[PDB]
Amino acid sequence: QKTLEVWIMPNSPQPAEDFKALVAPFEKAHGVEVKVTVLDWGVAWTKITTAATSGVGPDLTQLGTTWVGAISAMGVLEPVDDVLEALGGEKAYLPAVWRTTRLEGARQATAVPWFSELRAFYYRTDALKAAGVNPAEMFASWQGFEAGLARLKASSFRDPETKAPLAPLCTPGKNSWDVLHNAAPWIWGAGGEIVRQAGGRWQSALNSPESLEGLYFFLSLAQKGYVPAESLEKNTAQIEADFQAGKCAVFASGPWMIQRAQVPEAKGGFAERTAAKNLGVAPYPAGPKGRYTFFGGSNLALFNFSKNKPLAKELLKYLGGPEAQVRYAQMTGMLPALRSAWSDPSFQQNPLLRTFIQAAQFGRTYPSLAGWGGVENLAVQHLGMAWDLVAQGRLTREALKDLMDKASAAINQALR
Amino acid sequence: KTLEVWIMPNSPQPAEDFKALVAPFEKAHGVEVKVTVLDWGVAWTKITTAATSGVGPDLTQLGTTWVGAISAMGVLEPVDDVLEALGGEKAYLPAVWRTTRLEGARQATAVPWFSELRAFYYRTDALKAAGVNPAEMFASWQGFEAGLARLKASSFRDPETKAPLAPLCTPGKNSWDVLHNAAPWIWGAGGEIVRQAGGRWQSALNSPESLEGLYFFLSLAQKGYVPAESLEKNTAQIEADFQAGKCAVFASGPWMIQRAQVPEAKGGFAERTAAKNLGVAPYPAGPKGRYTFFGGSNLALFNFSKNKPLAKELLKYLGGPEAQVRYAQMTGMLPALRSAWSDPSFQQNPLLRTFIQAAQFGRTYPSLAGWGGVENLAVQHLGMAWDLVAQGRLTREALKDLMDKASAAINQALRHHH
Ligand SMILES: OC[C@H]1O[C@@H](O[C@@H]2[C@@H](O)[C@H](O)[C@@H](CO)O[C@H]2O)[C@H](O)[C@@H](O)[C@@H]1O
Ligand SMILES: OC[C@H]1O[C@@H](O[C@@H]2[C@@H](O)[C@H](O)[C@@H](CO)O[C@H]2O)[C@H](O)[C@@H](O)[C@@H]1O
Ligand SMILES: [Cl-]
Ligand SMILES: [Cl-]
Ligand SMILES: [Cl-]
Ligand SMILES: [Cl-]
Repeated sequence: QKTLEVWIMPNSPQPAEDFKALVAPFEKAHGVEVKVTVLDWGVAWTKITTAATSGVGPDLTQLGTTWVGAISAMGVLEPVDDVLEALGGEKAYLPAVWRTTRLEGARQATAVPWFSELRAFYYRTDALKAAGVNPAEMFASWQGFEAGLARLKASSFRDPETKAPLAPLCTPGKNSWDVLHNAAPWIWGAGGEIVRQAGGRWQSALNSPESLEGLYFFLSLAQKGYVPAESLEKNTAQIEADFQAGKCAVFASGPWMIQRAQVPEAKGGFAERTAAKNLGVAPYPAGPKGRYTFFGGSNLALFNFSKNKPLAKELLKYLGGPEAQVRYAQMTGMLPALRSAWSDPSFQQNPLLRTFIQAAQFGRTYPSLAGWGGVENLAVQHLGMAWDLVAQGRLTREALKDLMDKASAAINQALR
Repeated sequence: KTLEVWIMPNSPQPAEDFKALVAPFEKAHGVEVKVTVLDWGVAWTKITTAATSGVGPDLTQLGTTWVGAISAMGVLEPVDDVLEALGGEKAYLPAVWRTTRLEGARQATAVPWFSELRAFYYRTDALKAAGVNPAEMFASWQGFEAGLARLKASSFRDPETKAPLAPLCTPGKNSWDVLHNAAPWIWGAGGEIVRQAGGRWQSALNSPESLEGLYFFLSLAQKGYVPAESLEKNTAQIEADFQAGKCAVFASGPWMIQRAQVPEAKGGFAERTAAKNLGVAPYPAGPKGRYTFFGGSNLALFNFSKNKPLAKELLKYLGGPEAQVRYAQMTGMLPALRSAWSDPSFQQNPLLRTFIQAAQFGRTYPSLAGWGGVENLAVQHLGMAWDLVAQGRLTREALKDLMDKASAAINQALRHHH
């Protein structure tokens, strides 16, 4: 009785049940049972690295694209060049999705692209209308973005449900990997980066002039009262919930919210809510050095201590392939990792998703480095402490620089 | 034909386990109970939005500390009939009974479902390698400090990680437990979260005794017993770090005993060294008393439900002996119904006996109208108090200043909504 075990993060409103629906046609063809376990994003790094060093865990795990090099360099993943060749090799993926299949500079791929995800701004159509904000100008530039938040702060608009005003902007300040992913575009927009390569060695560029200019611009949005104090102690899920509840006019997120907007509360969505009926999407605004957003998603890896590798490689080919690529993106509201799958009507004929599709031009990835998991832990801890400077009214350019100096020294040790 | 219930993640497979629990009720009455799972972090947001919007489930799980707050919004159906039918006041601990209502309210608006109290998990291997007598470490603040100090100085390394253990991990950010973990130290020094200054309830977090207890707790991080990284983490992540063998001691509820029995593939940690080297001990006595957090979750019926008689049948079922025993087995929680603690499955589990025989020290928050806003503000402000230690800025006067601001904020929340 052939059995496979898969670890996933919560990609859909009913994560286990949807994934069971996705693999149902593969279970039927092979007479295999695919058992699924769901790990919260917060604990996923801990549980996946523990499986890696202990030698016990699933056949397959979901991996964030930014983690693939890091888990690969622990030497615990199976080569999957065979699976990727069978899915159509380098040509079948965006160059950026292809780079997340391997540790940077490795002979062999160690992960199969599963779904893509990039970031854009959800806004309340009713709130921006009542505030006199033209979205096309609010989302064009840093100048316009600040100008829209300031109109939204001063607006008399109140939510038809809460009978309370809306925070112009909510973003997470603690615990989530997004504390890093929400800062990345502001950093890139000012011409900076998280890391840079000098003499073949990567190092922190979080304390570079350009990185500090973008981070400072982002944090100073909270300084001016556009992000409420309470938001800076919250994690991604809580900010999502506050947008859904109609407490926030604007927030950065992935294409999945479009799907949740169509599905009732009882099935893990917010179709009942005022926000679901007053939903707009806009790209990140251009910085001084132009337009960028975070491009990520999740791949699938096979642990090299798996006992079911030929069968697990069949599951990878199936999950990586057109039918399952379309189906899971429909269930999750993600984009397919397989580029050919973007032409399916559920993505092309989806108006809010169109913004996410167009935003792929300006999408940017972290290099796929060995220490990258420790970089995200240190960046999240130290960016958390940078939001604290605003909550304490201690935000200065020199206090940010000091903070990022400490982060950079730590990130330089982690990168080796 | 159908009922909708919102639950939090009470068991390793929340939806699937709850469906197995109600299967006998679905079959007896020819109805479908649809279940939705809300994370603890978002539960207050989603439940208050359903309340003020007037659309939502028939039944929702509520934390015991939320029942007054949701009740005061006027959206919950009276359930005196269901509680009478389950035995009346006599069938429940008087502390569980106080969580069925807003403080001083005519009617019950919630049905006790399951109880939860906090004790210390410890690594038996780690305290043995450190020369720590657990009965001494967990008896008093002095012994607690002296055990953490032997744990810091111990050369013991985890068989899996081959790295030391942090003597203590406690969550510093964005979970309700930032409050529930601080409360016993506050209580132990003779302080409290709130006090009534003649009718009007108010923050007592800035009282001399509350500041003494909180300072004792915070100063454990100051001395290096809590690693700085732990102070930016939430409950889920500290749980995960204990399971992964990174912490010698952590405060939590009885559910971890159950997770220690269940393999990784089903949402537990039975394969981990921590599961095989697991000890339990109550909170230590402070100068003024021995206390721990007593909470749990009740079930409420929204008054805008269209299926009230049927949903009252589900409450009688879930509140009654059969279901009370079964769901406590599935979750590793304790039954809310007093009579269910007797069941031999509960007096046969050594670690669970330590939680059970600790209940005498369980204490509850008063069941107040604005208690939801109090938890948000206490978590935010106590978060910022952990920050003072991580940034090396914790002094008597910096804590006082900080808790003065916490108290002002909490006083606004206790009189009106956020
Ligand atoms: O840094 C880890 C990975 O983060 C993923 O983004 C998820 C986001 O999709 C999700 O909504 C929140 C909820 O907490 O977790 C974030 O971490 C990215 O897709 C990956 O590229 C990245 O590797
Ligand atoms: O503060 C609101 C409610 O919190 C519940 O405790 C849960 C705990 O049981 C769970 O393991 C963690 C996961 O983060 O969240 C805590 O908040 C209490 O049991 C309730 O009494 C309380 O009302
Ligand atoms: Cl590129
Ligand atoms: Cl970068
Ligand atoms: Cl489940
Ligand atoms: Cl109290």
